[PDB]
Amino acid sequence: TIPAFFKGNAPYIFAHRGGMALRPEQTQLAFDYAKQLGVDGFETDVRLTKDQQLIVFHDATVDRTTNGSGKVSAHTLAELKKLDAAYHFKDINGLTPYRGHAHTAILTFDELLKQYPDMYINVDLKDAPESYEGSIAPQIMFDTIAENQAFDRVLVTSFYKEQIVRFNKIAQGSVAIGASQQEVTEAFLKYHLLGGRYYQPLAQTFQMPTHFKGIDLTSSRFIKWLNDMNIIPGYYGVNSINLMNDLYQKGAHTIVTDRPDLAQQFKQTIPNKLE
Ligand SMILES: O=P([O-])(O)O
Repeated sequence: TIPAFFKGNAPYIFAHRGGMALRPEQTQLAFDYAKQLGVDGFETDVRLTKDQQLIVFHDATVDRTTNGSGKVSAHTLAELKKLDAAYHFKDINGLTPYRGHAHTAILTFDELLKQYPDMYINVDLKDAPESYEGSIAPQIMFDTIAENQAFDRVLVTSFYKEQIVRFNKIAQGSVAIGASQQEVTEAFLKYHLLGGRYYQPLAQTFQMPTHFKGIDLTSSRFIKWLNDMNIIPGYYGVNSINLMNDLYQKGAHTIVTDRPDLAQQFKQTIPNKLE
């Protein structure tokens, strides 16, 4: 029943929002470029529309990344799809080279699964649990995963523990889920109480920053401790090849990078038999 999400012996490299540093975030121009650059999958976010259809989108409003205005929850999928999701992407020249071009449109989570059936999906449920969109999003998320037979290649996480709570009750543990911050805090507590005898019963991915308020979280003993706790350690914001090799040798299993170009370089270093 447990999903075999992690296969092989090489850590998965994810492009942050499809590789937002090089191409407009959440657009096909980004997913195509990152996939060409040799990434293992896409880190992404989902928002629910008025049609109750999940779209690949980060902000609650389309103002930052499109030519439109307003919340995604107030727009239809048809209205959202007339917008240019590359309208505000600027290169270092100051130009917007992808404004008005093809493949600059918003995508639904359904079309993302059908179009890239070989990529791993690390998806974030963004809508708050208190909201109306957040109540029905976990179910719609599972239905989309279920309709595309992608139980073993999608990782559903959230900043809110309750969204992971509500997705996991529907998914029956048939889809890998991210670890909440409260669950890790109470994992450390049951460790000190029960000694090293404790481990988490179900493996969950805990994605971390490489640094937080001056505190380095790349300690080899911390990564080893998490693995001994049966907590799968991962890191986002990894934008150098030496840090990628460092986390790979310490035991991290997921890497989210804004720079998908380094993924191809990382893969050349590792052997093909590990995959
Ligand atoms: O997609 P992120 O920016 O919420 O990690």
